[PDB]
Amino acid sequence: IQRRLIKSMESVMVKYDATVRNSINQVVQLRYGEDGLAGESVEFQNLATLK
Amino acid sequence: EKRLREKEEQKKLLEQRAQYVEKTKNILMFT
Amino acid sequence: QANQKRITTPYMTKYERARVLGTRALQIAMCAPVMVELEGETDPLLIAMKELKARKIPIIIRRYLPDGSYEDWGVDELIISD
Amino acid sequence: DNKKKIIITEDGEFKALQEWILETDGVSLMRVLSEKDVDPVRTTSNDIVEIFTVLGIEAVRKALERELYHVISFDGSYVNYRHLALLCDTMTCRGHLMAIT
Amino acid sequence: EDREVLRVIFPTGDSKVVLPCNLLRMIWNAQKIFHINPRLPSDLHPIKVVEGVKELSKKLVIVNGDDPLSRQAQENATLLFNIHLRSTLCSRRMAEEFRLS
Amino acid sequence: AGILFEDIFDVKDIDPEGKKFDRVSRLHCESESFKMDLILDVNIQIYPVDLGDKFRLVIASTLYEDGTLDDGEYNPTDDRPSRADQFEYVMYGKVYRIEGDETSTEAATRLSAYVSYGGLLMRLQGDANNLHGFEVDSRVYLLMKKLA
Amino acid sequence: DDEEETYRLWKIRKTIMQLCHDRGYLVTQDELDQTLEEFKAQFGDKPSEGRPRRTDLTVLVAHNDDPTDQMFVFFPEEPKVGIKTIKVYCQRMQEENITRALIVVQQGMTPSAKQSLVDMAPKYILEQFLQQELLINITEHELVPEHVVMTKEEVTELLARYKLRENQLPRIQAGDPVARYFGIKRGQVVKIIRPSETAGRYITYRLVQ
Repeated sequence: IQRRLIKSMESVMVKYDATVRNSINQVVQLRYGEDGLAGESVEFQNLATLK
Repeated sequence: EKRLREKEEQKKLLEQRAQYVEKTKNILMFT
Repeated sequence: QANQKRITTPYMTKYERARVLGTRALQIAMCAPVMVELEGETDPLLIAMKELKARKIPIIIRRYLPDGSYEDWGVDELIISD
Repeated sequence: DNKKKIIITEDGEFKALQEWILETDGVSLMRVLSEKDVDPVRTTSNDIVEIFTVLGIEAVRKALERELYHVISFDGSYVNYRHLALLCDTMTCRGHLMAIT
Repeated sequence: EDREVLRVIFPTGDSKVVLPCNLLRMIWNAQKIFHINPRLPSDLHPIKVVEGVKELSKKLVIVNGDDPLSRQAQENATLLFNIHLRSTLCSRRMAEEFRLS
Repeated sequence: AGILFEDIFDVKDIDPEGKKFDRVSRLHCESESFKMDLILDVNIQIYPVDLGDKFRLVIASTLYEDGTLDDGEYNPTDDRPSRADQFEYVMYGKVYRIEGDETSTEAATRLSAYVSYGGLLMRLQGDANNLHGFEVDSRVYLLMKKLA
Repeated sequence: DDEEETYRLWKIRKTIMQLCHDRGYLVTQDELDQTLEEFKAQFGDKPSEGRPRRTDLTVLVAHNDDPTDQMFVFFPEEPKVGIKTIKVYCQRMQEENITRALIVVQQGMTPSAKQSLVDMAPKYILEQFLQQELLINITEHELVPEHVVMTKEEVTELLARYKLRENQLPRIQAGDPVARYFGIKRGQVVKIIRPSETAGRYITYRLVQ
């Protein structure tokens, strides 16, 4: 399963126009994670006006 | 402004009536 | 592409920093002139990092866009974070 | 609360209504949705192929994200949503269900 | 309005979100860095809070461009964070909760 | 002087919740001159305290009898006159919280100063008149002496 | 046997009116939310004997932008619709000078009828729908996000903004349930607006194929 996932997504990359694209240059996401943010810097918080 | 918009709703409704009275003769000669 | 309007980020990416530092360190190791002053540094990597902190690395990063165009940024024009 | 009916009271608070729900052993989402007194808005399935056939590519994108999240988080684990989103976009960006095979 | 947008985004009342900047921790850091006294009246104008948060929101750019399509994509990219920011850096919370200078 | 608070307390209870730590004990005490409650963590191994004891507590900002700030650094080779000479148990901690019964419109009638002496916690709560010397993130000393 | 038949007819009509409204056709609010009892009053509650006959259920709407751009909705009586019925409907559309239609079949449609629906596309864009898939409006499902057919100007603006070709956008099949609901053909782009737990809102664009 790991090998299959890797070979399926290996060339998907964040481009300099900030879009996420595969080797064919097709657009997979207009911004990474729908927000264009890297996963190392984000963290858990609470929306104070929701509940 | 809401009154104007509801009046536009009424004018559109009568417009659809004014075209449905045409469409019923076509539906009549259809079958 | 209009250099007056470059759409890419004004920050140097971690990969740009890595490759620029490696490239400049190799250039220093191959007896290229150093752009900053030196106290006692003899390791090319330390000299390259000092040049990057001083914003005195004579390299241009050619960032390619998916459409095929490119944007040229001087290492001094980018924002160095780390 | 993940299967309860979460409404917003007139006072503005989230309230979890405790309601009856049915779990089937087979899937006819096409038919079950079109039944009287069956909710055609929240009724779903875990068979992503039927979701694709009945609701479409974006519906199966969302459902596939939900099912992968359920598989990952059932053991209490957590994975950043952008990874699931990227996997699910890879499987659905070409208009059909692209298996990872 | 942000409250209603969150209510349609999170139909279940789960306020746990994953966002870039831990605003409560940054507020705590500011309280301790500048030795904020929570018992004394503050010298922060609530209009300064409103204007500063608006300018900050303008400076946080995920999608670059003045065209309307880039404007809408920028709105969407930072929507949840800007809601968190406006509800955390609110003038009232900044006046009676955080009491920053 | 450098004294933020001074009073005589009477140990009314020791470890109501049970002994949590072996060498440390929590005292719930009350004074008579000011009617202030006190929760205090003390190293009973070196300074044992029995129920019903009576002691003088002095929260101070400094140990030097003359008004002179401290540097927070350990200087055992210090020959100045220190007020720790007049007390038996001395701790050094910092104020980490000041609660009160204040409302959105009214000030506080009663305050509650919380201090941590390297993890040994104290809560001194009572009238706000007696706790104006306490400010959060401020270093203080305990200066506690047993009396008969 | 009969109350459920009229219930199904009313539900199908409701989904059709919602569909036409979403495609941009002029639909009055009254018929957009028509109660079952009102449907019985206007059409009847005995479809089995012939009140209402499905031929009385035929809808004819007009586009908001162009009154001449009308569209039919036919409800054939036969479960399996044959090529002859398609020819009859095309003849009627020619007589009334209408160019778009929906055929809500009950059981299905013959292969010759489908091939007829496919070959004469440049003349009459007439679509095929099962009554089973009109008993629910799939766009109201929680899994289905908001789809919006973009105009050629909007698509050009999109490709110029992101500087990409149509083959680089993600795709949606022409036979997709939502693509068929919105009646969109190849070459059109659909804007999907969905809520995102990381960004709040996310707009993606899918090209029809």
